[PDB]
Amino acid sequence: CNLYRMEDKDWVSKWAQDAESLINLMPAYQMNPDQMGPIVRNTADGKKQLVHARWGLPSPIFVQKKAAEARADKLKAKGKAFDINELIRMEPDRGVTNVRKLNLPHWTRWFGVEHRCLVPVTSFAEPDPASKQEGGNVPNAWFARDEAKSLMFFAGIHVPQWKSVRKVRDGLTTDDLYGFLTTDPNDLVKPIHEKAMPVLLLTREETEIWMRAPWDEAKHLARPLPNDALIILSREPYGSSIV
Repeated sequence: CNLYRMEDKDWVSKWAQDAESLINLMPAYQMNPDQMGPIVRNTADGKKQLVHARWGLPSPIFVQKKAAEARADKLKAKGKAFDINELIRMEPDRGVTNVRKLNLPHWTRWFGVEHRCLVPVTSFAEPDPASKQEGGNVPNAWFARDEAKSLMFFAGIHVPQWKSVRKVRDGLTTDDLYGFLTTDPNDLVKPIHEKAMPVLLLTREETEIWMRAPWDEAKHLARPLPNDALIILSREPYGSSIV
């Protein structure tokens, strides 16, 4: 998914009490690509930290170079000298919100325990084009554990202090990045969104496995939730926000 919400006001105490908190946790969150969202990440020090990170992992090195080359072509044809290396270096990187191919070379370097993180979520959205009207944008279907929107966790992967050009106007920056795994949609999600659904952790034992177990073990919790795990809490229009 590329849109979700986090509305649990009291969770830190029971889910991340042993985590080093150093941020001002907002009461509610409506996350969109490249925005700052709350996450509990592991540290190379073997510790945990509750911080804010930019939603969007680094793009594959070839996906980026392809953009730099395409730019170089409209520069050469335009009659302008350029540096292929400097182009790639400055090439904007929107970020990758979801990691679907676990065997993709690009992702293999960030599967160690030090790059694991828990992404708190109370409800997430999925495009619902089967409900869009003629003169209107694609609406969404919101999914949750229950009507009370019980807290859940996305299986996250973070990359601390990554230097790149997130937004052309801001230039080169060093940001903490994060993202989470996606998988095949189950019988509840597929009818609405056939592309995929997010990997969700419902219990503590599951969160511990993800935050402590070696990849060869943790990668296995990357599977769709049972068919009755979730609920369709609502169908809201494009743009609907809780904040």
